[PDB]
Amino acid sequence: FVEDWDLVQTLGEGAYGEVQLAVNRVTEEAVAVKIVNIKKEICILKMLNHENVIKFYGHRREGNIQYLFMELASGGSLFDRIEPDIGMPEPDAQRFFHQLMAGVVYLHGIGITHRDIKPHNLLLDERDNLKIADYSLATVFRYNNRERLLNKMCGTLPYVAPELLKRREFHAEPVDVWSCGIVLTAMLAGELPWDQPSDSCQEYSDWKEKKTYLNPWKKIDSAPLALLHKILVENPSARITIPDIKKDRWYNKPLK
Ligand SMILES: Cn1c(NCc2ccccc2F)c(C#N)c2c(N)ncnc21
Repeated sequence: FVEDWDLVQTLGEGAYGEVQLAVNRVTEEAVAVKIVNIKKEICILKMLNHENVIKFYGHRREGNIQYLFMELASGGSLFDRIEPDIGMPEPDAQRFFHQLMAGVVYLHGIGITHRDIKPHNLLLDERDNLKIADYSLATVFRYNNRERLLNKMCGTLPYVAPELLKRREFHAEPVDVWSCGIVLTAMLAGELPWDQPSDSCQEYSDWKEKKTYLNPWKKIDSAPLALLHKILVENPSARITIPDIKKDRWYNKPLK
């Protein structure tokens, strides 16, 4: 197989391309290889250098098929650690949310929006450290210290922020904060609050009308629910920013 590496087993079968575990036969060094505006993805990946972000190793073409060498995460995905209808222990949820925020802070710091944060894209290494993966929807929202608004609609409807359904153009960062809130709900409740944040979705209307006696909100302790109250605000300008999330009571609660 490709140069020094053997493509042993498949780990992803998506609409982009597939992801294989590449064990080098020499050193035994094991990595992840993805097989295939992919020029766009590559140079975003070369930018990435943070412990809560999938490290890029390098690219290789073979006529028709491109090969992306990235840090392996042998722990699978966060999705796999969420029990349906239950979620996970609140302390594990807090640790993952800490690592997730660190990751999103980094990306935003280098002027990058991921645009498709959800548990399927949050992989774990062997010591259960979270890594933000899949920069195939990722784009630059800040360059030479000037922000550009987004207008491409993308991501996954249950994770997606309301402004993306309604506004012609919108700020990148509140969109990623929003989806982080949906991920936090899923970790604490083991279900997603709504199919879409649209005025035509009952469960979303129920949330705007603060009916937290309904699921999934009633499975969630008052401390994190208060943070979810600040994160899932429909007006992107009133929605909490990451610096202010970092000051939240539950974010700063000791748990084991
Ligand atoms: C299982 N697995 C991946 N799945 C691909 C994938 C799944 C979902 C969304 C996007 C996407 F690309 C990886 C990747 N990237 C991956 C990895 N880097 N290290 C270990 N295991 C991995």
